[PDB]
Amino acid sequence: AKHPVPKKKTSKARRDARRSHHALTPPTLVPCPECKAMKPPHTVCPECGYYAGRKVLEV
Amino acid sequence: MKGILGVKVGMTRIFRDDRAVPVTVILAGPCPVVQRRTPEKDGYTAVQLGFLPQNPKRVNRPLKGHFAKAGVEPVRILREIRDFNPEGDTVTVEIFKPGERVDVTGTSKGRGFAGVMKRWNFAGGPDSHGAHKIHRHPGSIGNRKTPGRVYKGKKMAGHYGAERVTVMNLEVVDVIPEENLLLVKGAVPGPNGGLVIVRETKKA
Amino acid sequence: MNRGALIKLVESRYVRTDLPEFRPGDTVRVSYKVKEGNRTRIQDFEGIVIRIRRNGFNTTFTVRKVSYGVGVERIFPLHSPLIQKIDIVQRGRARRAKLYFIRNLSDREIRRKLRADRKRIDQDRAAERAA
Amino acid sequence: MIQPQTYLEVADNTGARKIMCIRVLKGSNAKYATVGDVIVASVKEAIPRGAVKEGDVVKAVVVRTKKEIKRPDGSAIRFDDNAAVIINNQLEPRGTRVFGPVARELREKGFMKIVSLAPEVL
Amino acid sequence: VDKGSYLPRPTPPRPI
Amino acid sequence: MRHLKSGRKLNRHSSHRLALYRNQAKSLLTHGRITTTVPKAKELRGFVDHLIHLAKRGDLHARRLVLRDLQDVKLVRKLFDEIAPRYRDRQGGYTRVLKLAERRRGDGAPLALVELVE
RNA sequence: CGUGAGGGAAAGGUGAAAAGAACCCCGGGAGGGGAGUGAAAUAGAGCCUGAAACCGUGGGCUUACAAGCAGUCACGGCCCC
RNA sequence: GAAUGCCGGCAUGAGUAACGAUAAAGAGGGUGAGAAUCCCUCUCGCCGUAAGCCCAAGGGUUCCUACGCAAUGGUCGUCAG
RNA sequence: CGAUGUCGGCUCGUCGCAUCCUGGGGCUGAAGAAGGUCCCAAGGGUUGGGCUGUUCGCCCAUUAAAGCGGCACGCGAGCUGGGUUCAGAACGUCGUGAGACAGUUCGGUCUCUAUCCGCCACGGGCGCAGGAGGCUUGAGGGGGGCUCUUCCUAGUACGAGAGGACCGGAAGGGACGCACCUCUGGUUUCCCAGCUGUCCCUCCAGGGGCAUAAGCUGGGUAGCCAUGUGCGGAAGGGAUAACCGCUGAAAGCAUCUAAGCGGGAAGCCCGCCCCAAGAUGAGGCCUCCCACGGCAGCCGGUAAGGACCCGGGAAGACCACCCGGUGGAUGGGCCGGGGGUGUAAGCGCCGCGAGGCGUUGAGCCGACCGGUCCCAAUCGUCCGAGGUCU
Ligand SMILES: [Mg+2]
Ligand SMILES: [Mg+2]
Ligand SMILES: [Mg+2]
Ligand SMILES: [Mg+2]
Ligand SMILES: [Mg+2]
Ligand SMILES: [Mg+2]
Ligand SMILES: [Mg+2]
Ligand SMILES: [Mg+2]
Ligand SMILES: [Mg+2]
Ligand SMILES: [Mg+2]
Ligand SMILES: [Mg+2]
Ligand SMILES: [Mg+2]
Ligand SMILES: [Mg+2]
Ligand SMILES: [Mg+2]
Ligand SMILES: [Mg+2]
Ligand SMILES: [Mg+2]
Ligand SMILES: [Mg+2]
Ligand SMILES: [Mg+2]
Ligand SMILES: [Mg+2]
Ligand SMILES: [Mg+2]
Ligand SMILES: [Mg+2]
Ligand SMILES: [Mg+2]
Ligand SMILES: [Mg+2]
Ligand SMILES: [Mg+2]
Ligand SMILES: [Mg+2]
Ligand SMILES: [Mg+2]
Ligand SMILES: [Mg+2]
Ligand SMILES: [Mg+2]
Ligand SMILES: [Mg+2]
Ligand SMILES: [Mg+2]
Ligand SMILES: [Mg+2]
Ligand SMILES: [Mg+2]
Ligand SMILES: [Mg+2]
Ligand SMILES: [Mg+2]
Ligand SMILES: [Mg+2]
Ligand SMILES: [Mg+2]
Ligand SMILES: [Mg+2]
Ligand SMILES: [Mg+2]
Ligand SMILES: [Mg+2]
Ligand SMILES: [Mg+2]
Ligand SMILES: [Mg+2]
Ligand SMILES: [Mg+2]
Ligand SMILES: [Mg+2]
Ligand SMILES: [Mg+2]
Ligand SMILES: [Mg+2]
Ligand SMILES: [Mg+2]
Ligand SMILES: [Mg+2]
Ligand SMILES: [Mg+2]
Ligand SMILES: [Mg+2]
Ligand SMILES: [Mg+2]
Ligand SMILES: [Mg+2]
Ligand SMILES: [Mg+2]
Ligand SMILES: [Mg+2]
Ligand SMILES: [Mg+2]
Ligand SMILES: [Mg+2]
Ligand SMILES: [Mg+2]
Ligand SMILES: [Mg+2]
Ligand SMILES: [Mg+2]
Ligand SMILES: [Mg+2]
Ligand SMILES: [Mg+2]
Ligand SMILES: [Mg+2]
Ligand SMILES: [Mg+2]
Ligand SMILES: [Mg+2]
Ligand SMILES: [Mg+2]
Ligand SMILES: [Mg+2]
Ligand SMILES: [Mg+2]
Ligand SMILES: [Mg+2]
Ligand SMILES: [Mg+2]
Ligand SMILES: [Mg+2]
Ligand SMILES: [Mg+2]
Ligand SMILES: [Mg+2]
Ligand SMILES: [Mg+2]
Ligand SMILES: [Mg+2]
Ligand SMILES: [Mg+2]
Ligand SMILES: [Mg+2]
Ligand SMILES: [Mg+2]
Ligand SMILES: [Mg+2]
Ligand SMILES: [Mg+2]
Ligand SMILES: [Mg+2]
Ligand SMILES: [Mg+2]
Ligand SMILES: [Mg+2]
Ligand SMILES: [Mg+2]
Ligand SMILES: [Mg+2]
Ligand SMILES: [Mg+2]
Ligand SMILES: [Mg+2]
Ligand SMILES: [Mg+2]
Ligand SMILES: [Mg+2]
Ligand SMILES: [Mg+2]
Ligand SMILES: [Mg+2]
Ligand SMILES: [Mg+2]
Ligand SMILES: [Mg+2]
Ligand SMILES: [Mg+2]
Ligand SMILES: [Mg+2]
Ligand SMILES: [Mg+2]
Ligand SMILES: [Mg+2]
Ligand SMILES: [Mg+2]
Ligand SMILES: [Mg+2]
Ligand SMILES: [Mg+2]
Ligand SMILES: [Mg+2]
Ligand SMILES: [Mg+2]
Ligand SMILES: [Mg+2]
Ligand SMILES: [Mg+2]
Ligand SMILES: [Mg+2]
Ligand SMILES: [Mg+2]
Ligand SMILES: [Mg+2]
Ligand SMILES: [Mg+2]
Ligand SMILES: [Mg+2]
Ligand SMILES: [Mg+2]
Ligand SMILES: [Mg+2]
Ligand SMILES: [Mg+2]
Ligand SMILES: [Mg+2]
Ligand SMILES: [Mg+2]
Ligand SMILES: [Mg+2]
Ligand SMILES: [Mg+2]
Ligand SMILES: [Mg+2]
Ligand SMILES: [Mg+2]
Ligand SMILES: [Mg+2]
Ligand SMILES: [Mg+2]
Ligand SMILES: [Mg+2]
Ligand SMILES: [Mg+2]
Ligand SMILES: [Mg+2]
Ligand SMILES: [Mg+2]
Ligand SMILES: [Mg+2]
Ligand SMILES: [Mg+2]
Ligand SMILES: [Mg+2]
Ligand SMILES: [Mg+2]
Ligand SMILES: [Mg+2]
Ligand SMILES: [Mg+2]
Ligand SMILES: [Mg+2]
Ligand SMILES: [Mg+2]
Ligand SMILES: [Mg+2]
Ligand SMILES: [Mg+2]
Ligand SMILES: [Mg+2]
Ligand SMILES: [Mg+2]
Ligand SMILES: [Mg+2]
Ligand SMILES: [Mg+2]
Ligand SMILES: [Mg+2]
Ligand SMILES: [Mg+2]
Ligand SMILES: [Mg+2]
Ligand SMILES: [Mg+2]
Ligand SMILES: [Mg+2]
Ligand SMILES: [Mg+2]
Ligand SMILES: [Mg+2]
Ligand SMILES: [Mg+2]
Ligand SMILES: [Mg+2]
Ligand SMILES: [Mg+2]
Ligand SMILES: [Mg+2]
Ligand SMILES: [Mg+2]
Ligand SMILES: [Mg+2]
Ligand SMILES: [Mg+2]
Ligand SMILES: [Mg+2]
Ligand SMILES: [Mg+2]
Ligand SMILES: [Mg+2]
Ligand SMILES: [Mg+2]
Ligand SMILES: [Mg+2]
Ligand SMILES: [Mg+2]
Ligand SMILES: [Mg+2]
Ligand SMILES: [Mg+2]
Ligand SMILES: [Mg+2]
Ligand SMILES: [Mg+2]
Ligand SMILES: [Mg+2]
Ligand SMILES: [Mg+2]
Ligand SMILES: [Mg+2]
Ligand SMILES: [Mg+2]
Ligand SMILES: [Mg+2]
Ligand SMILES: [Mg+2]
Ligand SMILES: [Mg+2]
Ligand SMILES: [Mg+2]
Ligand SMILES: [Mg+2]
Ligand SMILES: [Mg+2]
Ligand SMILES: [Mg+2]
Ligand SMILES: [Mg+2]
Ligand SMILES: [Mg+2]
Ligand SMILES: [Mg+2]
Ligand SMILES: [Mg+2]
Ligand SMILES: [Mg+2]
Ligand SMILES: [Mg+2]
Ligand SMILES: [Mg+2]
Ligand SMILES: [Mg+2]
Ligand SMILES: [Mg+2]
Ligand SMILES: [Mg+2]
Ligand SMILES: [Mg+2]
Ligand SMILES: [Mg+2]
Ligand SMILES: [Mg+2]
Ligand SMILES: [Mg+2]
Ligand SMILES: [Mg+2]
Ligand SMILES: [Mg+2]
Ligand SMILES: [Mg+2]
Ligand SMILES: [Mg+2]
Ligand SMILES: [Mg+2]
Ligand SMILES: [Mg+2]
Ligand SMILES: [Mg+2]
Ligand SMILES: [Mg+2]
Ligand SMILES: [Mg+2]
Ligand SMILES: [Mg+2]
Ligand SMILES: [Mg+2]
Ligand SMILES: [Mg+2]
Ligand SMILES: [Mg+2]
Ligand SMILES: [Mg+2]
Ligand SMILES: [Mg+2]
Ligand SMILES: [Mg+2]
Ligand SMILES: [Mg+2]
Ligand SMILES: [Mg+2]
Ligand SMILES: [Mg+2]
Ligand SMILES: [Mg+2]
Ligand SMILES: [Mg+2]
Ligand SMILES: [Mg+2]
Ligand SMILES: [Zn+2]
Repeated sequence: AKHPVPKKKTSKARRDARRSHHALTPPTLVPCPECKAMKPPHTVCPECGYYAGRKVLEV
Repeated sequence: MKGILGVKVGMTRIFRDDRAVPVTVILAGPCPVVQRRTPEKDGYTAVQLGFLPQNPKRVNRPLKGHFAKAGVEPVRILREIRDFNPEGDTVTVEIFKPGERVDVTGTSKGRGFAGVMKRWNFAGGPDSHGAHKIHRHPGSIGNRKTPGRVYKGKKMAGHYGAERVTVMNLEVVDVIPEENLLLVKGAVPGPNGGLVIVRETKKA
Repeated sequence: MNRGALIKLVESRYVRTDLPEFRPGDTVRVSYKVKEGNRTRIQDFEGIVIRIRRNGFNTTFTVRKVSYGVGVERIFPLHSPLIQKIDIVQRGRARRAKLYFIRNLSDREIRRKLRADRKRIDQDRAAERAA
Repeated sequence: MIQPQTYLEVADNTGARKIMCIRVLKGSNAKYATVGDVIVASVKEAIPRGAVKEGDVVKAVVVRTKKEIKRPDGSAIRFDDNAAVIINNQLEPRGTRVFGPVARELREKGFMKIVSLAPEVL
Repeated sequence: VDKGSYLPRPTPPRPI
Repeated sequence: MRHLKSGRKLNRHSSHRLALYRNQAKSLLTHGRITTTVPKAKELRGFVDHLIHLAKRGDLHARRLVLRDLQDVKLVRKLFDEIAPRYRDRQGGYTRVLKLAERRRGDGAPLALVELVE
């Protein structure tokens, strides 16, 4: 190879347009049906240890 | 210009006149016509065919209405055949007789991001004699200052497969109506289980 | 649907059950319908089966013999309509499914490696006691 | 699958023992010869005072090959060597005996004379 | 067609 | 392509992947419940189900097979006398994987518990 | 930094006075918010002034059929005085 | 306003290459505000004419213990030269 | 000259046409077959080897043919580095010498990271005046486009003879393309077996690690594959090139032309296959929702629907796409079949023993074809019309 290198400095406009895809999407959360605390769906509730209507885990 | 929808089930061979005949077996029937396209209404001629029955629990409301207007139980796939207007409300393998020649469309097996050697049968580089990290590489992609760019269409690495492919003029080896089976000689695009379309051939 | 069952279904018309069971290592004679001028005739091919690839209707087997100083191998479909009959001429005992190693063995060496499968021979005479 | 450089046994009594394929005579650019195909060859090894001698450029029809050949009836046949019979421009053997079996394919391709002279046809 | 070479064979860049 | 291939690779070569499952098996049969990464948990299910099922067969052959993976003569005994018997009438599914809510700090790895069933 | 001879930097400023922020609050801490000191605390010790490049939050106008040394002249739209 | 000027600051490339031998990990228990990374246990792997042990150079407190985690440690850190 | 890397090769093309072949044609000192010569034609094709660093060239064996040129003598941020421009060394030669050469000879550092344009692939956004789920038209693009042999016609026409057709019809190939995995043939990193050395469990028996990132060996399913299989080039219609005419003046004759009409190429347009409505000129058809509140505009709750999340997938780098989510066969397990391996351990018997024999096609057993709610896809959340004016 022969060491490619940027030809011009990237403008603030360009740099920031590259970042037009960089925003985080917030965590998807559903209420725990036992203790109403918000949590990820499909996880055992880390507030109360409940999942599928039963106690799975000491919390 | 008859046609039908089916699933590819797999290959074997049969023996016919002391000959091994490589075949692909397709489950084709039965295909309820669910809309006819006409010149007056639609501007051209064809038949929307349905195929494989669906769980009504999975059919949303705009879809149900479409089926209803045809008095047709819900179906998993809808596909048109062009310039085909069958007499019945239903198309089955019977529209084909052994000896006829057909074209089959399938979605080909998907190779993902493919190299130039797999995609375009490029030669690649040497494996010794000094080849430096270029064993499967494309070589040159152009000239110099003139024209100073790469042709549209230039064969390069990229996705390959999972595309519509039509193989043409296949012999119909058998049809087995009691099981909705079409036995076609040769190879048909796609995996076993994949959807295919079987049309009467445009070769002469 | 059941794709496998459907295939077996297509195949069921071509399946055969009149041929004898044999194993790699057995010596076997395949009477094979064969086309020439202007007739078809039966040619026998007799040798050790060195391989049996299974795939239901599609299983095939390979038979090896020395003919006029040269090694020959023939591959047959087990359900081929061109096989008139197969006669077991001898049972050999192999320890391996595939016997490609016999391609490099002398005639002496082979005979030592594939001794008579005394069990399956006796078993063969036990039947062949008819009513 | 015979190609230029492949050595073949010669299965006749022309005196040639071994030939090296230098061309497959099957159109402008065939890559491989099989049973019934004609090659042009160099004689690489021969016994003293035969019809043919080392250095001669001869023609030959391939009569058995180590790559199996497949048949329309679903079977295949495979020999232990690649062997050829030396011919003249009218596809007739230049020798008078042929040793070993040959492939039945030879017949359908009009090497009738070789097919008969052969002790076996498989 | 052989003609005069106009550059010496290049070496990789010395470190800057 | 990976078409219809079965089995995770878990970024280990052959002998490590194998040791990984065996060690996780020992851990699970020992404690009844462990925590790991989701993909590891998902592979464990089958590796262990087979040992539990072989233990249900009870015979000596079965013991000697299980012992290739588990090695611990006492452990296998527990597997044979305590664990297998609770599953006499259960047909497969002797393990369950439930996903944990919180990721691991140092690498954000998603976690899950795997446990022998009731 | 250099084996050595030898080379050889950067780095100043709270306030008149430490009155250098008791005590409470969040925090593991750092940091902050109150309270307090002071004429002044965006003089709070990373301290006078505190430019510019550079990074951000908020607002006005504008932009997804368009061809550009980025301005300039014209007109029209919107927003402000 | 330019001297591939000088000193300093801050950008761009970019959330990119990389995180330094492909000997390799897993789990339970403890501790702590915080743990893949610290302690303990069991399992697994690697070196073993060494990747173990003893001397001499050179190095100069790096040794042991307690209390710590801003920075140093290519991550983390409750650990540590 | 504050650098435009320089021969040849490889790779990858693309263009010109003064055409090498294939197609069409006129003249021929064209009987036929085969040539020659010119004209039209660039669609496709245009082989493998010995020598040499070679380009070129010669040569061998074939071929329808083995075209010539352009693209920075196309292509070194694509590779090579044999040639050539450094330093070593030697020969010839020149020079007293140091050294030298549009001579020879052997050797001799070729730089991981692509910003922008361009190119190949994939998304995200918005738009397409209501919002939605489907199915489509094809403007416009791209892909493909080669060719030989034999046989019949007929040993006919032609020819003293050798030789040997037009037109029309069959069959079989070469190379190339797309797809495929039934067969053939590969692989198959742990699916089975055998084997050695060593350490270990547990002494025997049986096993486990390590010997590679499989210790080695023999095999090997799905998958991915070519050496394997199917299929393609057309047909056909239309308009033309050269060229051949019909009718026909000017010019009482003649003339393919000045009016008019015909025939006529592998080429051109359509036809085939693929993409394609960002085709902002944003197409069409079927079906679904609805005229909700507070104030072509805003705020809020919904509708049809959608997304999120999850189980997955011959889909896949992420993304996307496709399927499924208990109204469930989506993956995992378990079961049955397939398939591989090739007769487990244990016990009994024979043998002093290594072993052998029986139980036994046993046991083990990835992915393939299926069954089965045993395990897990719990439970939910959030978006989303109210339709501008003539
Ligand atoms: Mg380079
Ligand atoms: Mg580069
Ligand atoms: Mg390099
Ligand atoms: Mg670089
Ligand atoms: Mg640059
Ligand atoms: Mg900037
Ligand atoms: Mg900005
Ligand atoms: Mg940018
Ligand atoms: Mg229309
Ligand atoms: Mg389809
Ligand atoms: Mg794929
Ligand atoms: Mg490649
Ligand atoms: Mg390809
Ligand atoms: Mg290829
Ligand atoms: Mg190559
Ligand atoms: Mg290669
Ligand atoms: Mg090479
Ligand atoms: Mg190199
Ligand atoms: Mg390499
Ligand atoms: Mg260049
Ligand atoms: Mg240009
Ligand atoms: Mg795709
Ligand atoms: Mg039939
Ligand atoms: Mg398939
Ligand atoms: Mg099947
Ligand atoms: Mg015979
Ligand atoms: Mg000689
Ligand atoms: Mg440099
Ligand atoms: Mg791979
Ligand atoms: Mg799967
Ligand atoms: Mg996988
Ligand atoms: Mg595995
Ligand atoms: Mg990794
Ligand atoms: Mg690892
Ligand atoms: Mg591996
Ligand atoms: Mg290991
Ligand atoms: Mg190993
Ligand atoms: Mg399983
Ligand atoms: Mg879960
Ligand atoms: Mg999560
Ligand atoms: Mg951490
Ligand atoms: Mg110095
Ligand atoms: Mg010093
Ligand atoms: Mg100095
Ligand atoms: Mg200074
Ligand atoms: Mg002061
Ligand atoms: Mg002071
Ligand atoms: Mg003052
Ligand atoms: Mg505190
Ligand atoms: Mg404080
Ligand atoms: Mg605060
Ligand atoms: Mg404070
Ligand atoms: Mg005050
Ligand atoms: Mg004042
Ligand atoms: Mg101020
Ligand atoms: Mg101040
Ligand atoms: Mg400051
Ligand atoms: Mg002051
Ligand atoms: Mg200040
Ligand atoms: Mg400041
Ligand atoms: Mg400022
Ligand atoms: Mg702003
Ligand atoms: Mg436009
Ligand atoms: Mg606009
Ligand atoms: Mg302007
Ligand atoms: Mg004006
Ligand atoms: Mg100036
Ligand atoms: Mg500069
Ligand atoms: Mg500079
Ligand atoms: Mg400067
Ligand atoms: Mg300056
Ligand atoms: Mg400077
Ligand atoms: Mg500077
Ligand atoms: Mg920066
Ligand atoms: Mg990134
Ligand atoms: Mg980059
Ligand atoms: Mg990258
Ligand atoms: Mg990079
Ligand atoms: Mg580094
Ligand atoms: Mg990286
Ligand atoms: Mg490291
Ligand atoms: Mg590392
Ligand atoms: Mg290595
Ligand atoms: Mg731990
Ligand atoms: Mg713990
Ligand atoms: Mg830690
Ligand atoms: Mg921590
Ligand atoms: Mg570590
Ligand atoms: Mg520790
Ligand atoms: Mg070692
Ligand atoms: Mg030792
Ligand atoms: Mg020191
Ligand atoms: Mg110190
Ligand atoms: Mg000490
Ligand atoms: Mg100390
Ligand atoms: Mg210490
Ligand atoms: Mg301490
Ligand atoms: Mg620290
Ligand atoms: Mg820290
Ligand atoms: Mg810290
Ligand atoms: Mg401190
Ligand atoms: Mg540090
Ligand atoms: Mg750190
Ligand atoms: Mg470091
Ligand atoms: Mg602490
Ligand atoms: Mg330390
Ligand atoms: Mg220059
Ligand atoms: Mg410059
Ligand atoms: Mg430069
Ligand atoms: Mg340049
Ligand atoms: Mg060219
Ligand atoms: Mg011309
Ligand atoms: Mg011609
Ligand atoms: Mg003529
Ligand atoms: Mg003549
Ligand atoms: Mg002519
Ligand atoms: Mg052309
Ligand atoms: Mg062209
Ligand atoms: Mg050309
Ligand atoms: Mg040679
Ligand atoms: Mg050469
Ligand atoms: Mg040459
Ligand atoms: Mg020359
Ligand atoms: Mg010719
Ligand atoms: Mg040549
Ligand atoms: Mg050049
Ligand atoms: Mg020139
Ligand atoms: Mg050129
Ligand atoms: Mg070049
Ligand atoms: Mg280079
Ligand atoms: Mg070059
Ligand atoms: Mg270049
Ligand atoms: Mg370059
Ligand atoms: Mg380049
Ligand atoms: Mg360049
Ligand atoms: Mg390259
Ligand atoms: Mg050189
Ligand atoms: Mg040389
Ligand atoms: Mg030379
Ligand atoms: Mg120099
Ligand atoms: Mg030199
Ligand atoms: Mg030199
Ligand atoms: Mg010399
Ligand atoms: Mg001299
Ligand atoms: Mg001289
Ligand atoms: Mg002199
Ligand atoms: Mg002299
Ligand atoms: Mg000079
Ligand atoms: Mg010399
Ligand atoms: Mg050397
Ligand atoms: Mg040299
Ligand atoms: Mg290199
Ligand atoms: Mg870029
Ligand atoms: Mg640019
Ligand atoms: Mg889009
Ligand atoms: Mg989108
Ligand atoms: Mg079009
Ligand atoms: Mg366009
Ligand atoms: Mg005739
Ligand atoms: Mg053909
Ligand atoms: Mg198969
Ligand atoms: Mg296969
Ligand atoms: Mg097969
Ligand atoms: Mg095979
Ligand atoms: Mg294993
Ligand atoms: Mg061992
Ligand atoms: Mg033992
Ligand atoms: Mg060990
Ligand atoms: Mg070791
Ligand atoms: Mg080795
Ligand atoms: Mg190792
Ligand atoms: Mg092993
Ligand atoms: Mg071995
Ligand atoms: Mg094999
Ligand atoms: Mg193997
Ligand atoms: Mg396989
Ligand atoms: Mg092939
Ligand atoms: Mg063909
Ligand atoms: Mg045409
Ligand atoms: Mg015409
Ligand atoms: Mg005339
Ligand atoms: Mg006339
Ligand atoms: Mg006149
Ligand atoms: Mg006219
Ligand atoms: Mg005309
Ligand atoms: Mg005419
Ligand atoms: Mg054609
Ligand atoms: Mg379409
Ligand atoms: Mg549209
Ligand atoms: Mg469309
Ligand atoms: Mg336009
Ligand atoms: Mg539309
Ligand atoms: Mg998903
Ligand atoms: Mg996925
Ligand atoms: Mg869904
Ligand atoms: Mg749900
Ligand atoms: Mg399932
Ligand atoms: Mg299942
Ligand atoms: Mg099974
Ligand atoms: Mg079975
Ligand atoms: Mg079996
Ligand atoms: Mg036995
Ligand atoms: Mg046994
Ligand atoms: Mg005894
Ligand atoms: Mg089974
Ligand atoms: Mg059920
Ligand atoms: Mg909920
Ligand atoms: Zn809860």
